[PDB]
Amino acid sequence: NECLGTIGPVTPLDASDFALDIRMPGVTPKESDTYFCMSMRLPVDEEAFVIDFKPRASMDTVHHMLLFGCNMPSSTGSYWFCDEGTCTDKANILYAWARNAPPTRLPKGVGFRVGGETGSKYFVLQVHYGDISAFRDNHKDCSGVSVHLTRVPQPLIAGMYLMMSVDTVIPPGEKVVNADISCQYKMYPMHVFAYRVHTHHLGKVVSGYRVRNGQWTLIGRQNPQLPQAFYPVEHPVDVTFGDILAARCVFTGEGRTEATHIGGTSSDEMCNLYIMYYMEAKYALSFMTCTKNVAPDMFRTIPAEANIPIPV
Repeated sequence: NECLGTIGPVTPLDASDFALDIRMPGVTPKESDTYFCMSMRLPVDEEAFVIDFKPRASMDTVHHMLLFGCNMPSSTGSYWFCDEGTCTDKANILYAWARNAPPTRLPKGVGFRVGGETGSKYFVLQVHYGDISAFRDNHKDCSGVSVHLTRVPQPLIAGMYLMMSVDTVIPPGEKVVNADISCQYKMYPMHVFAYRVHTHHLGKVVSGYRVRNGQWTLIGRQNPQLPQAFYPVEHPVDVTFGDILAARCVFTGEGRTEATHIGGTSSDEMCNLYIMYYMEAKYALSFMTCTKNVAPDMFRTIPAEANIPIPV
């Protein structure tokens, strides 16, 4: 309503569905590269399924938008700067939009489970504004995302497998440092349909693989300095009990003056790989994580592909 929109925060869509319009409350970025966050509580207490998204991004300023599910947003204000945090509990990523990135429309019969016993009670929207022009000091923006929710159970439930490196340091000036992550998979099958990579400025490339009986199958690989949206996996990759998930983040220590710790508690660097999957609903869970390298020896046999740069 802060930009004269008539659409309420909740619109029923027929018997069992509703749309949630999650939009900035008329914010004003005053400096380039500004991340704003806001929260939106789920109007239902029982479980519901997020089945579609529609981005409502302003023409020019907005570069990137992320949507998370969590139970405790970092603030109770109408908005906040995301540098304060997104959620104080675990922020579960559900959606990314980057201008000019490939979209990732959820496959048919797939939804994220929210609400209920296990599910997230809030969405948190992050909106990244890039360079802003002079003379926009009193402009109000209501960028965001509309979310389609249904109470109809979906046969396939979407989730996120988060791979993160926390054991590796980049010594200053070392041209190439690899951070390797690996975990055994021990659940019912997941089918990986998209992925997103995240590092700070020293990242060169991030790759994730499923390894089964010694064979490596690419899930995805990208340069983390490109827009951190979800890139679609052209052919979804099935990951099953007894497979290993393996990732390698390639970094540089060039230009650095001190050691740079990857995944440190006061970061400086990170390597995160977000693997968006679906699972058959009655066996599904909504998130899984790997924060170690259980099979470091395996990375001697890694495909040469994983070391090839994906420039600029």
